[PDB]
Amino acid sequence: QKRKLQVGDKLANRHGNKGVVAKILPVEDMPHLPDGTPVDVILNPLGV
Amino acid sequence: RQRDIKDEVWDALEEVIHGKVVLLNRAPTLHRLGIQAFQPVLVEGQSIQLHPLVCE
Amino acid sequence: AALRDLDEEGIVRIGAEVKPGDILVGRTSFKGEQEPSPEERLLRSIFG
Amino acid sequence: AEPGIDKLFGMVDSKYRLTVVVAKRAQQLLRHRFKNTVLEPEERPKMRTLEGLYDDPNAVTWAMKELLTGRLFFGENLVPEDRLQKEMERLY
Amino acid sequence: FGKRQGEGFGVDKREKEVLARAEKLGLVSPGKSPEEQLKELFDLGKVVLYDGRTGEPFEGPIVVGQMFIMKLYHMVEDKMHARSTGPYSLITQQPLG
Amino acid sequence: ITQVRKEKKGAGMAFATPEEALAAYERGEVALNAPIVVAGRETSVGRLKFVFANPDEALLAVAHGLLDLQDVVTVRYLGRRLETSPGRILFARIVGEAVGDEKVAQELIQMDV
Amino acid sequence: LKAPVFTATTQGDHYGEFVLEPLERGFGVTLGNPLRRILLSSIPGTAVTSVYIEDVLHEFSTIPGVKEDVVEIILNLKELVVRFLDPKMASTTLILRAEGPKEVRAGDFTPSADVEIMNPDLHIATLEEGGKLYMEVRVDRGVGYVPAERHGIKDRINAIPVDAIFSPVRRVAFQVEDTRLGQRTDLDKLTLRIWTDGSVTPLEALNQAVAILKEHLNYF
Amino acid sequence: LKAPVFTATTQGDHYGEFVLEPLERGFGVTLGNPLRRILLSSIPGTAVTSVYIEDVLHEFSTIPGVKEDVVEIILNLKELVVRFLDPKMASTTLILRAEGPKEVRAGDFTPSADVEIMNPDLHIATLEEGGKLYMEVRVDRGVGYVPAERHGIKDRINAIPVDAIFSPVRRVAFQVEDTRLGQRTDLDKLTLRIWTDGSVTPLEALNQAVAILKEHLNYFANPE
Repeated sequence: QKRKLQVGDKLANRHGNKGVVAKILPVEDMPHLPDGTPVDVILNPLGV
Repeated sequence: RQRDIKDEVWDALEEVIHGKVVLLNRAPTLHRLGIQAFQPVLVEGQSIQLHPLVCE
Repeated sequence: AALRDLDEEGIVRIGAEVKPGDILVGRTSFKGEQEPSPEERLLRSIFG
Repeated sequence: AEPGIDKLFGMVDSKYRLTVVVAKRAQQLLRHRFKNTVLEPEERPKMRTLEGLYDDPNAVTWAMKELLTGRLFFGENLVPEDRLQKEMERLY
Repeated sequence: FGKRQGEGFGVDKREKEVLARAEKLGLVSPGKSPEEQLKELFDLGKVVLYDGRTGEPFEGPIVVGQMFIMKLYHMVEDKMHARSTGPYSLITQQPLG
Repeated sequence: ITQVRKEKKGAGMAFATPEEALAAYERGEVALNAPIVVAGRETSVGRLKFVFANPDEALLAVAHGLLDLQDVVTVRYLGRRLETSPGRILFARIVGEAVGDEKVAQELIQMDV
Repeated sequence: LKAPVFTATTQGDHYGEFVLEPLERGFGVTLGNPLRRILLSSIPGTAVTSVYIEDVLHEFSTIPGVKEDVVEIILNLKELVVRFLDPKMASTTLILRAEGPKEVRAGDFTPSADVEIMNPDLHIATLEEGGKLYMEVRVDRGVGYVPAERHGIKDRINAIPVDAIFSPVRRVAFQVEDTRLGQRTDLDKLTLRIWTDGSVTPLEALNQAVAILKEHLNYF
Repeated sequence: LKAPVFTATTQGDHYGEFVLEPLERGFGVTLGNPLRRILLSSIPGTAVTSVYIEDVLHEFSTIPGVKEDVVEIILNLKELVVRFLDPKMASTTLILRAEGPKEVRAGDFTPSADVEIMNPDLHIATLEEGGKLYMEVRVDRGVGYVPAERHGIKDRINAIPVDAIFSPVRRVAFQVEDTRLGQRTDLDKLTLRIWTDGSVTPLEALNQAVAILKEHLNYFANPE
């Protein structure tokens, strides 16, 4: 099954930060760097 | 066989839903808080959402 | 058609899209556990 | 929470005793013929969903809100649990 | 900063303004035009940034930087089992069938 | 949306706005201690109203590139001459809009800390 | 379907709460958020800008027989707002020779007419005995906010300059809730509450805000 | 002042910074920031949708004398865009006599016109002696994102669907100066820079965008 990434799967990095998809955004939103490039990924502090 | 129902049906399930409510537990459980139970509504995709606080 | 088209001769050709409940390897089995029903007969023919 | 819920819990002898009453004047209510509740005009809750509207088939909420019309009592009254069906003819 | 400074701009109301708090905040040093200051912010902290929502800026030397995202095994379509009566087991006479 | 902020800039002096207050707005000093007779530097912006439906200014004041929503410190007006900033008055309003008539909020809540 | 549904609750002259139901996961704020920035910002509004009472010398000074002290006065005067009837009247002046020992207010002013004062009551000033309070008060029309930078010179000396709030608006926000009605639950529910007024009913604010939001894009 | 000046430095068919010089201390982003939404969000863009091969059964399956691998292939085909002259055209097909050893890329398909392929090089395949590849790709025009749901049926068989991308534009932002003359040095100098374009010239994008940010920006007039 060509998997994907809907809304729930675990992400986590290499230093300890288990993800848990929240609500993937449709471009328009996001953090638009002064030069268009939006932030593909977030990860608010607090927690760990 | 997941005959992508959708059509008006959905526009109905919320007559089974509407007003009524459901539960919600946790593994493990060391508090009656452990259930509560919320009324319902529905966004998209799998995985179930819940309101913060309850988190604690 | 839900069958004969995709499966056919038991096995289903490679390159077939499948969804829930979709037969994977249809089969038979003689078996007679719960024999003839009452009113049901009023149907086995009613439609024929 | 519950619409007016605060006017409930206290206006009784204690939590449960309330909830209790409620789920009775529900089946008994709507489930014993939709047209039964005390409410008269539009004070009867609705469900203006999609394009169309209608009384929430979730009966359960009528009672909650039905306990806001002076009507209806609760307690060791009329021992003929059966005769609760004595009306089961006057309302068909 | 190079590109933009030789491409089109260099310091904007928004991109600049923030820098304001940047100071009052207890970060940027009150120095040369918005260049120098806007820099530092870089180094450690991250350049400005705005918000595809309202469109305002994000008052604060936010942080940013490609890193690493794994997406482990515990998916969902694999870790879920919803149903009704479905089961109904025997001997146990309790769901599981 | 709280934590005073006292960034400390100085403790010059004043004679009720003519000088310092007016002048100082060129450099040196700001939301510090100062003095004109018995006040500090919660002035410049008066932002008033009445127990109506909007101290108006405040929120609307920062609405523009003006005040800093974060506890910057302007002079409020709700029940009576308030020191507080929108960095706190807002607080009420919301928690107020919840129950009704900030009146209550007032008591309950703690704003002096 | 294709065309949304534009509701309206209008409780009168102030506050309205509008609604765009059918939307799309996108035009949530994309339509509305920017509106607010055109409401508050611009709009043909009005408010005071320069008052003066003889016997006075400054804004932070005191007034005999009048509990309310200058500061206090204006702080109440600010919130006052009135309408001018004919777009050829830049701004006008007001006046109010007034009571020895009564409860002054707004209306008490100069019974002129072109301009009406929506706000009766509106405290204004108490003044047992110490009767004396004839005062010049210049009312303006503008756009956003302008405080101690405009002046409203007029009488010049002692004529105290006040903050200009000429925005017929005040404190406005909104909402956005993911529904489904159509089908994709993820759809957005608008909801903008124009919590305010200063002469212009909530309504007009909208179509007076949108006529502009439209106006600029034109220029393209 | 009164009316601002609309500028326009269109390089040509991609990118085209736009300027709205005389603005006020408030329509800074009020204006364009929302646009961007409109742009990215929704516009009549174009992209693939349904492919096919021949000796290939399905996506997750290999191809002889082809290092790529189907997956790989489409995963290269995906980012290929095109343009369609005329509005009638709902969506067309494309072919490719990919044969024997060579490099194989986009413009080596059907030499048809009516639909130009603004992508040259675009390393598509790499076969070395396993010559064979003739395929049936179906390009579409839509608005948004629509993967494995809209199967561009067609051949109906091994005809592998694709992940529609549509959206004409990519990467867009704008800066905002501080003084375009007038008086109050606090004025704002708008400057959007529609970086790229599938088929639609930076320009169109704007108008297009506008038209919408306006149309929908109309209903506001009829209460209830």
